[PDB]
Amino acid sequence: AAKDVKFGNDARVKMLRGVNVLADAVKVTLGPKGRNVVLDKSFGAPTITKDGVSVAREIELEDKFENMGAQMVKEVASKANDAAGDGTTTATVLAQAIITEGLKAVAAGMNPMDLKRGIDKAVTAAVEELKALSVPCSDSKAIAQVGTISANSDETVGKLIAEAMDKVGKEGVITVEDGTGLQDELDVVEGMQFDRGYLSPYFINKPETGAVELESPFILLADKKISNIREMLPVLEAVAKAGKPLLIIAEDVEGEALATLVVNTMRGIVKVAAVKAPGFGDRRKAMLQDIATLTGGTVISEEIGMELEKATLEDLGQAKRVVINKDTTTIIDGVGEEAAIQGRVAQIRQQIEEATSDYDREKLQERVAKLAGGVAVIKVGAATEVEMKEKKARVEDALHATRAAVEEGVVAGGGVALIRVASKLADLRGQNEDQNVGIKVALRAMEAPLRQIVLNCGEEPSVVANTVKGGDGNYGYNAATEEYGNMIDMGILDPTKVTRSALQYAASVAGLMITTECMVTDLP
Amino acid sequence: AAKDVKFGNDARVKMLRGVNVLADAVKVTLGPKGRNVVLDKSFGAPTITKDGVSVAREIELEDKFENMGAQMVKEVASKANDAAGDGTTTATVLAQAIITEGLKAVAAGMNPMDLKRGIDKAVTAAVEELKALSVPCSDSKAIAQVGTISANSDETVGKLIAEAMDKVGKEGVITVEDGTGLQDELDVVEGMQFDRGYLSPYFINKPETGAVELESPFILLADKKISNIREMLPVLEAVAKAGKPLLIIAEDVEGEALATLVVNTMRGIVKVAAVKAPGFGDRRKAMLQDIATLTGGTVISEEIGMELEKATLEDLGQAKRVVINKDTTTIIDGVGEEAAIQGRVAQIRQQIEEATSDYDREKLQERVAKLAGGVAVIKVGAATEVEMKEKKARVEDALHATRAAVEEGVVAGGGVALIRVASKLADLRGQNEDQNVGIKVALRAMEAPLRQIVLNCGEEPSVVANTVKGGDGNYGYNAATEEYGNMIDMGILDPTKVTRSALQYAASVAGLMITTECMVTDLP
Amino acid sequence: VASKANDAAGDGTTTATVLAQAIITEGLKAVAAGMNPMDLKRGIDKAVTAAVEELKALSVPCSDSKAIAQVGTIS
Ligand SMILES: [Mg+2]
Repeated sequence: AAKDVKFGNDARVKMLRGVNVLADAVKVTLGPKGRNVVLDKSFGAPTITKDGVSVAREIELEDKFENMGAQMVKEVASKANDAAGDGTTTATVLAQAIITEGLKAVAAGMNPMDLKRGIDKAVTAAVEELKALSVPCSDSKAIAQVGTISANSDETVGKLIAEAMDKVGKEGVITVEDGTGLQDELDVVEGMQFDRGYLSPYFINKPETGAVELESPFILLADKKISNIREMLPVLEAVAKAGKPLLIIAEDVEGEALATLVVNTMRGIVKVAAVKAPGFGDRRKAMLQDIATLTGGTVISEEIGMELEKATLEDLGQAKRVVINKDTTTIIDGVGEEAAIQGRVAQIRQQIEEATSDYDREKLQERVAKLAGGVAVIKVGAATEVEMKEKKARVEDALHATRAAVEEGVVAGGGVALIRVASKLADLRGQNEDQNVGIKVALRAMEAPLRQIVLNCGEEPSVVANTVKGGDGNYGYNAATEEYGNMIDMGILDPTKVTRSALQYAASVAGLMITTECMVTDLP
Repeated sequence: AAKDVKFGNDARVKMLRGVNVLADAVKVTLGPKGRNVVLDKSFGAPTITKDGVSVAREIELEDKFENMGAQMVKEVASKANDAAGDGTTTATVLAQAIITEGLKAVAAGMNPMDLKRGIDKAVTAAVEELKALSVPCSDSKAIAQVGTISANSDETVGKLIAEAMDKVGKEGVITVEDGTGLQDELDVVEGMQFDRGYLSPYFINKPETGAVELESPFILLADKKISNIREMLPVLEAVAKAGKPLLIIAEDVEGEALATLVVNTMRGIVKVAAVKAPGFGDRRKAMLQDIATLTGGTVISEEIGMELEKATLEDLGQAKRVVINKDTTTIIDGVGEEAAIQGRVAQIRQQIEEATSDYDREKLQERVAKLAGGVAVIKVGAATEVEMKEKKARVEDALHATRAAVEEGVVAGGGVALIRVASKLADLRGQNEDQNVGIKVALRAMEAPLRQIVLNCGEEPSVVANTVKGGDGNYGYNAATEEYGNMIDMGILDPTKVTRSALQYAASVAGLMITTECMVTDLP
Repeated sequence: VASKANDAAGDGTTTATVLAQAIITEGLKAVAAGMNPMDLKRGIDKAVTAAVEELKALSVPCSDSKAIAQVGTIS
């Protein structure tokens, strides 16, 4: 495939327009008072939305190059969200702010390598400044606090989170299920979560979480790499007959059998999903065994002479729910009995005594943890189906901002934190006057979100900006009610993780771009 | 297929552009401080990379001719790497440097044949000069030295290499496996390596090494040419049932059966690979027998009346790993027992007594060597999967540079070594004043890499160049820390093989080009 | 610049041009940095009024036939 190669300036101009269209389509929705974007949808009526994550998802441009530009910002802003639970839009809005101004500089004939330096200093400095502005959130009170604000003034959501953390810890795995009454419920239950993701996006059955949700599934616990669907066909037949879904947790599932199970849930003949097993090498076989004990399944280890051709249902583990992500598997309520699960903890307990190294220690206690520690399920209750799966939605939003708040604290939510940290480090210098420009581009990028919220509301940016700058700490403008005040007091706050991630991620791609000299792609 | 034929000048101009596009995309990534190239990728988000080998790989132009240009420089720069472990990009960067200048000469009306003569002298001269600048790397200290530098200041990698060479010799076959603990391990084990490569690139299962890696495979040791897949079908059925991969080491595998096994691992029905047997004629049958003894396999020689239709598993040899390249097969930990393996060495031992010729001698001791000498496996340990398969990667990088340093020593890494040898032979003359231009073009080419690193860093080339030239030995400029010093002491070195290969290979293709008169290709 | 340079000393017109391309290049780059051009100008002039004094200080009279030949020659 013959490529099209663009250089230096051309490449960057293309890149820049690419980035603007993403940003101009996505930024108009930022405030509590955003504007609508209309997103056409093949059959039927268009979609009107104010949700930048949805607008972004749709953005792909004709011009390759221009497109690469937009895809690159999308990429990085989505990781912001990946690591924080929010900021996707903010990240984009900021990414445009640096990229615009940094990229004009380079084009004016200033030094790229310095501009990046400058930006990266300004970011470094403001991330610190944020740590300073940041107020911790640690106690049950504070937890329910950020929870309730994050779930929109609903004090019951704040409570349920507070309560869950209170039961399985600020680590403990907490999930949400659809509720069965009008009552909320909180139950702790045998289960576990481990850091491995689906092996193919096509497993997803609920595209709004971009996640796979299997109900009452059997669990295959194979200790080997699964290559051929041949080995499978006795087990997938027993499973199809029990009319239940199935989770494969094997060393891996490769090409053939993978693309097979993929097209097997595409037409919906048997709903299935597979994920790699937790950990590697020596501590894998132990860890797989743990999930066995948890779900009362039999581990099929080729190192004792058992094929998957010799496996009936009786071998498969079983849990009342499982939910997989891009990068997480979480098994909820495992049927494996407490006679066993406790016995195993008693085994592992002892292995800690016969530990002679520290790395051999933590690794055994992360195992005792996952297993005896459990999974806390919140059932969201409500009056109507609509309410319910709306409330269920905000409960996951809050849980997200809270997990986040715990880790790094909260700050002024209206853009305000960024506006603030910027007016503090308005002496900053570098050595090159090129590095200064870099610092200033970065600094003035930091007002972008506030300026944007204001704008979207149809008030004046410059004026609200200038008055937010004039104050201190968490004084800000609350665009929803048009009052100035203490943004935190007035219930407008961002987790510290999320404002920072946003900024870091925006700065990363901007630097990347200010230092791109060449762009390869296919022929129109 | 009607062709498009271009002559002398046209030809060369097309070639020139062709090579520039390759070089200008590729060269911006050269320093420790390179710039990014964005490489679009069909579905999903683009790839940002600083890695010249990746950028090169993608370069293909629309204008055939122009494309031919770029393809020729890629060809040759990749062989540099083939023979040294590095320089792919440098070779390209120097390639452009000569081609540009020499090609201007021809066009100005000077004599091609002389310009090539000149360049080739300048190279010849500097290759020598390089041998002089070269500091040997021979003792265990020096080995760990270049290893640690080459694995990025990690003293433990230096050690492990130093230790392997120390057990199986600076020749001895040394491989790397994924580690199973947090601990690195070094084991010597019955095994062997021989100079034959995969019979089809489609066997590759790990495209980043461009290599085939089979786990616990059975080994077919056939002494004949395998043409028909008919002869195979009993053995491939026994193998498919034991759910293990299979290595064919026969005289050859041809057309039919080859394109068969190829499309048989394409859809992943049975993972298989085949490679020609080591050596030819009389000493082949002996050498094949050695691998039999090593893996406890049975050799299927048609000269005793045994078909592949009469071969069950019990005939196939077996080893714990095998890894094949473009041009190497290496068999790790063969199950063939020490009762046999030692016995075979005692047999071959005696054959050396009944040697009456010298060529009949070395050929028997290369056989005693491969067999009793064994294969040294490094297992790379680490904390997390990511770390591990990153550490594993650097261990193979260093192993490469070290093997290379051993053979020809190390020199100033920064571009420096070339900058130096060039300022030494700045009297050089030829006979034509044409050849003089040849020598100059060549010499001034030699600054290219240093100038480029500096330039990528966003410092001034001319100035760092001039000050490196003003020094001696390995004094140079370390672009990463902007300090002049002794490039080797400061840990910025290139194996001698690699700087030389880069130069020679760039000079070859430049000559080739400066002496091309015609260019044939298909119609647009 | 080149033309005035010339009506003034019949020489140095290229220098002149070279200097302007140079003030301009750099000066625009600074306008792109978001400096106020009106001030960029004032500083440029101050710089120059200063440089002219400096020159009159380095200047030594040329009045022997030898130096005269040297300016001729160089010109
Ligand atoms: Mg003059």
